[PDB]
Amino acid sequence: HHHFNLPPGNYKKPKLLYCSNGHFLRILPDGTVDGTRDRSDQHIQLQLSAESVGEVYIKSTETGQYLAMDTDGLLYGSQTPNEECLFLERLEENHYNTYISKKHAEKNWFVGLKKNGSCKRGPRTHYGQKAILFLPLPV
Repeated sequence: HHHFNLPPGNYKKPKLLYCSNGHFLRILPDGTVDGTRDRSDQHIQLQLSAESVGEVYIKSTETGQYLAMDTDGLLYGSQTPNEECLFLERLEENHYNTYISKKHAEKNWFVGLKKNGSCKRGPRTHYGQKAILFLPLPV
């Protein structure tokens, strides 16, 4: 139920995902997900991998945990790449990357960070917010 405009999606090298709200997506050891402004944080280095075209897994290079979103729309870190770890990576405003929960794609639940660094819950996100806009940057 979504467009198919895709960004370059270069997954060879690890990278950072910088949210337009000012934070780099971070996956913590305890399985917690949030955002930080510190570009030196060792938990913001991510390794993207593709499943079918346009689908990706987002994994912590440091902890090996996979980004995921539960039945309640909350982001967490998973040790295994289950159905909740698959995201549809799409271009937005012709320049940014957005990630929609494949599992909950019909509900438009995106990966999103608030200006205060906390994660947004799936239902609280939607097209048009800066919280869902990410820029893939070099580590």
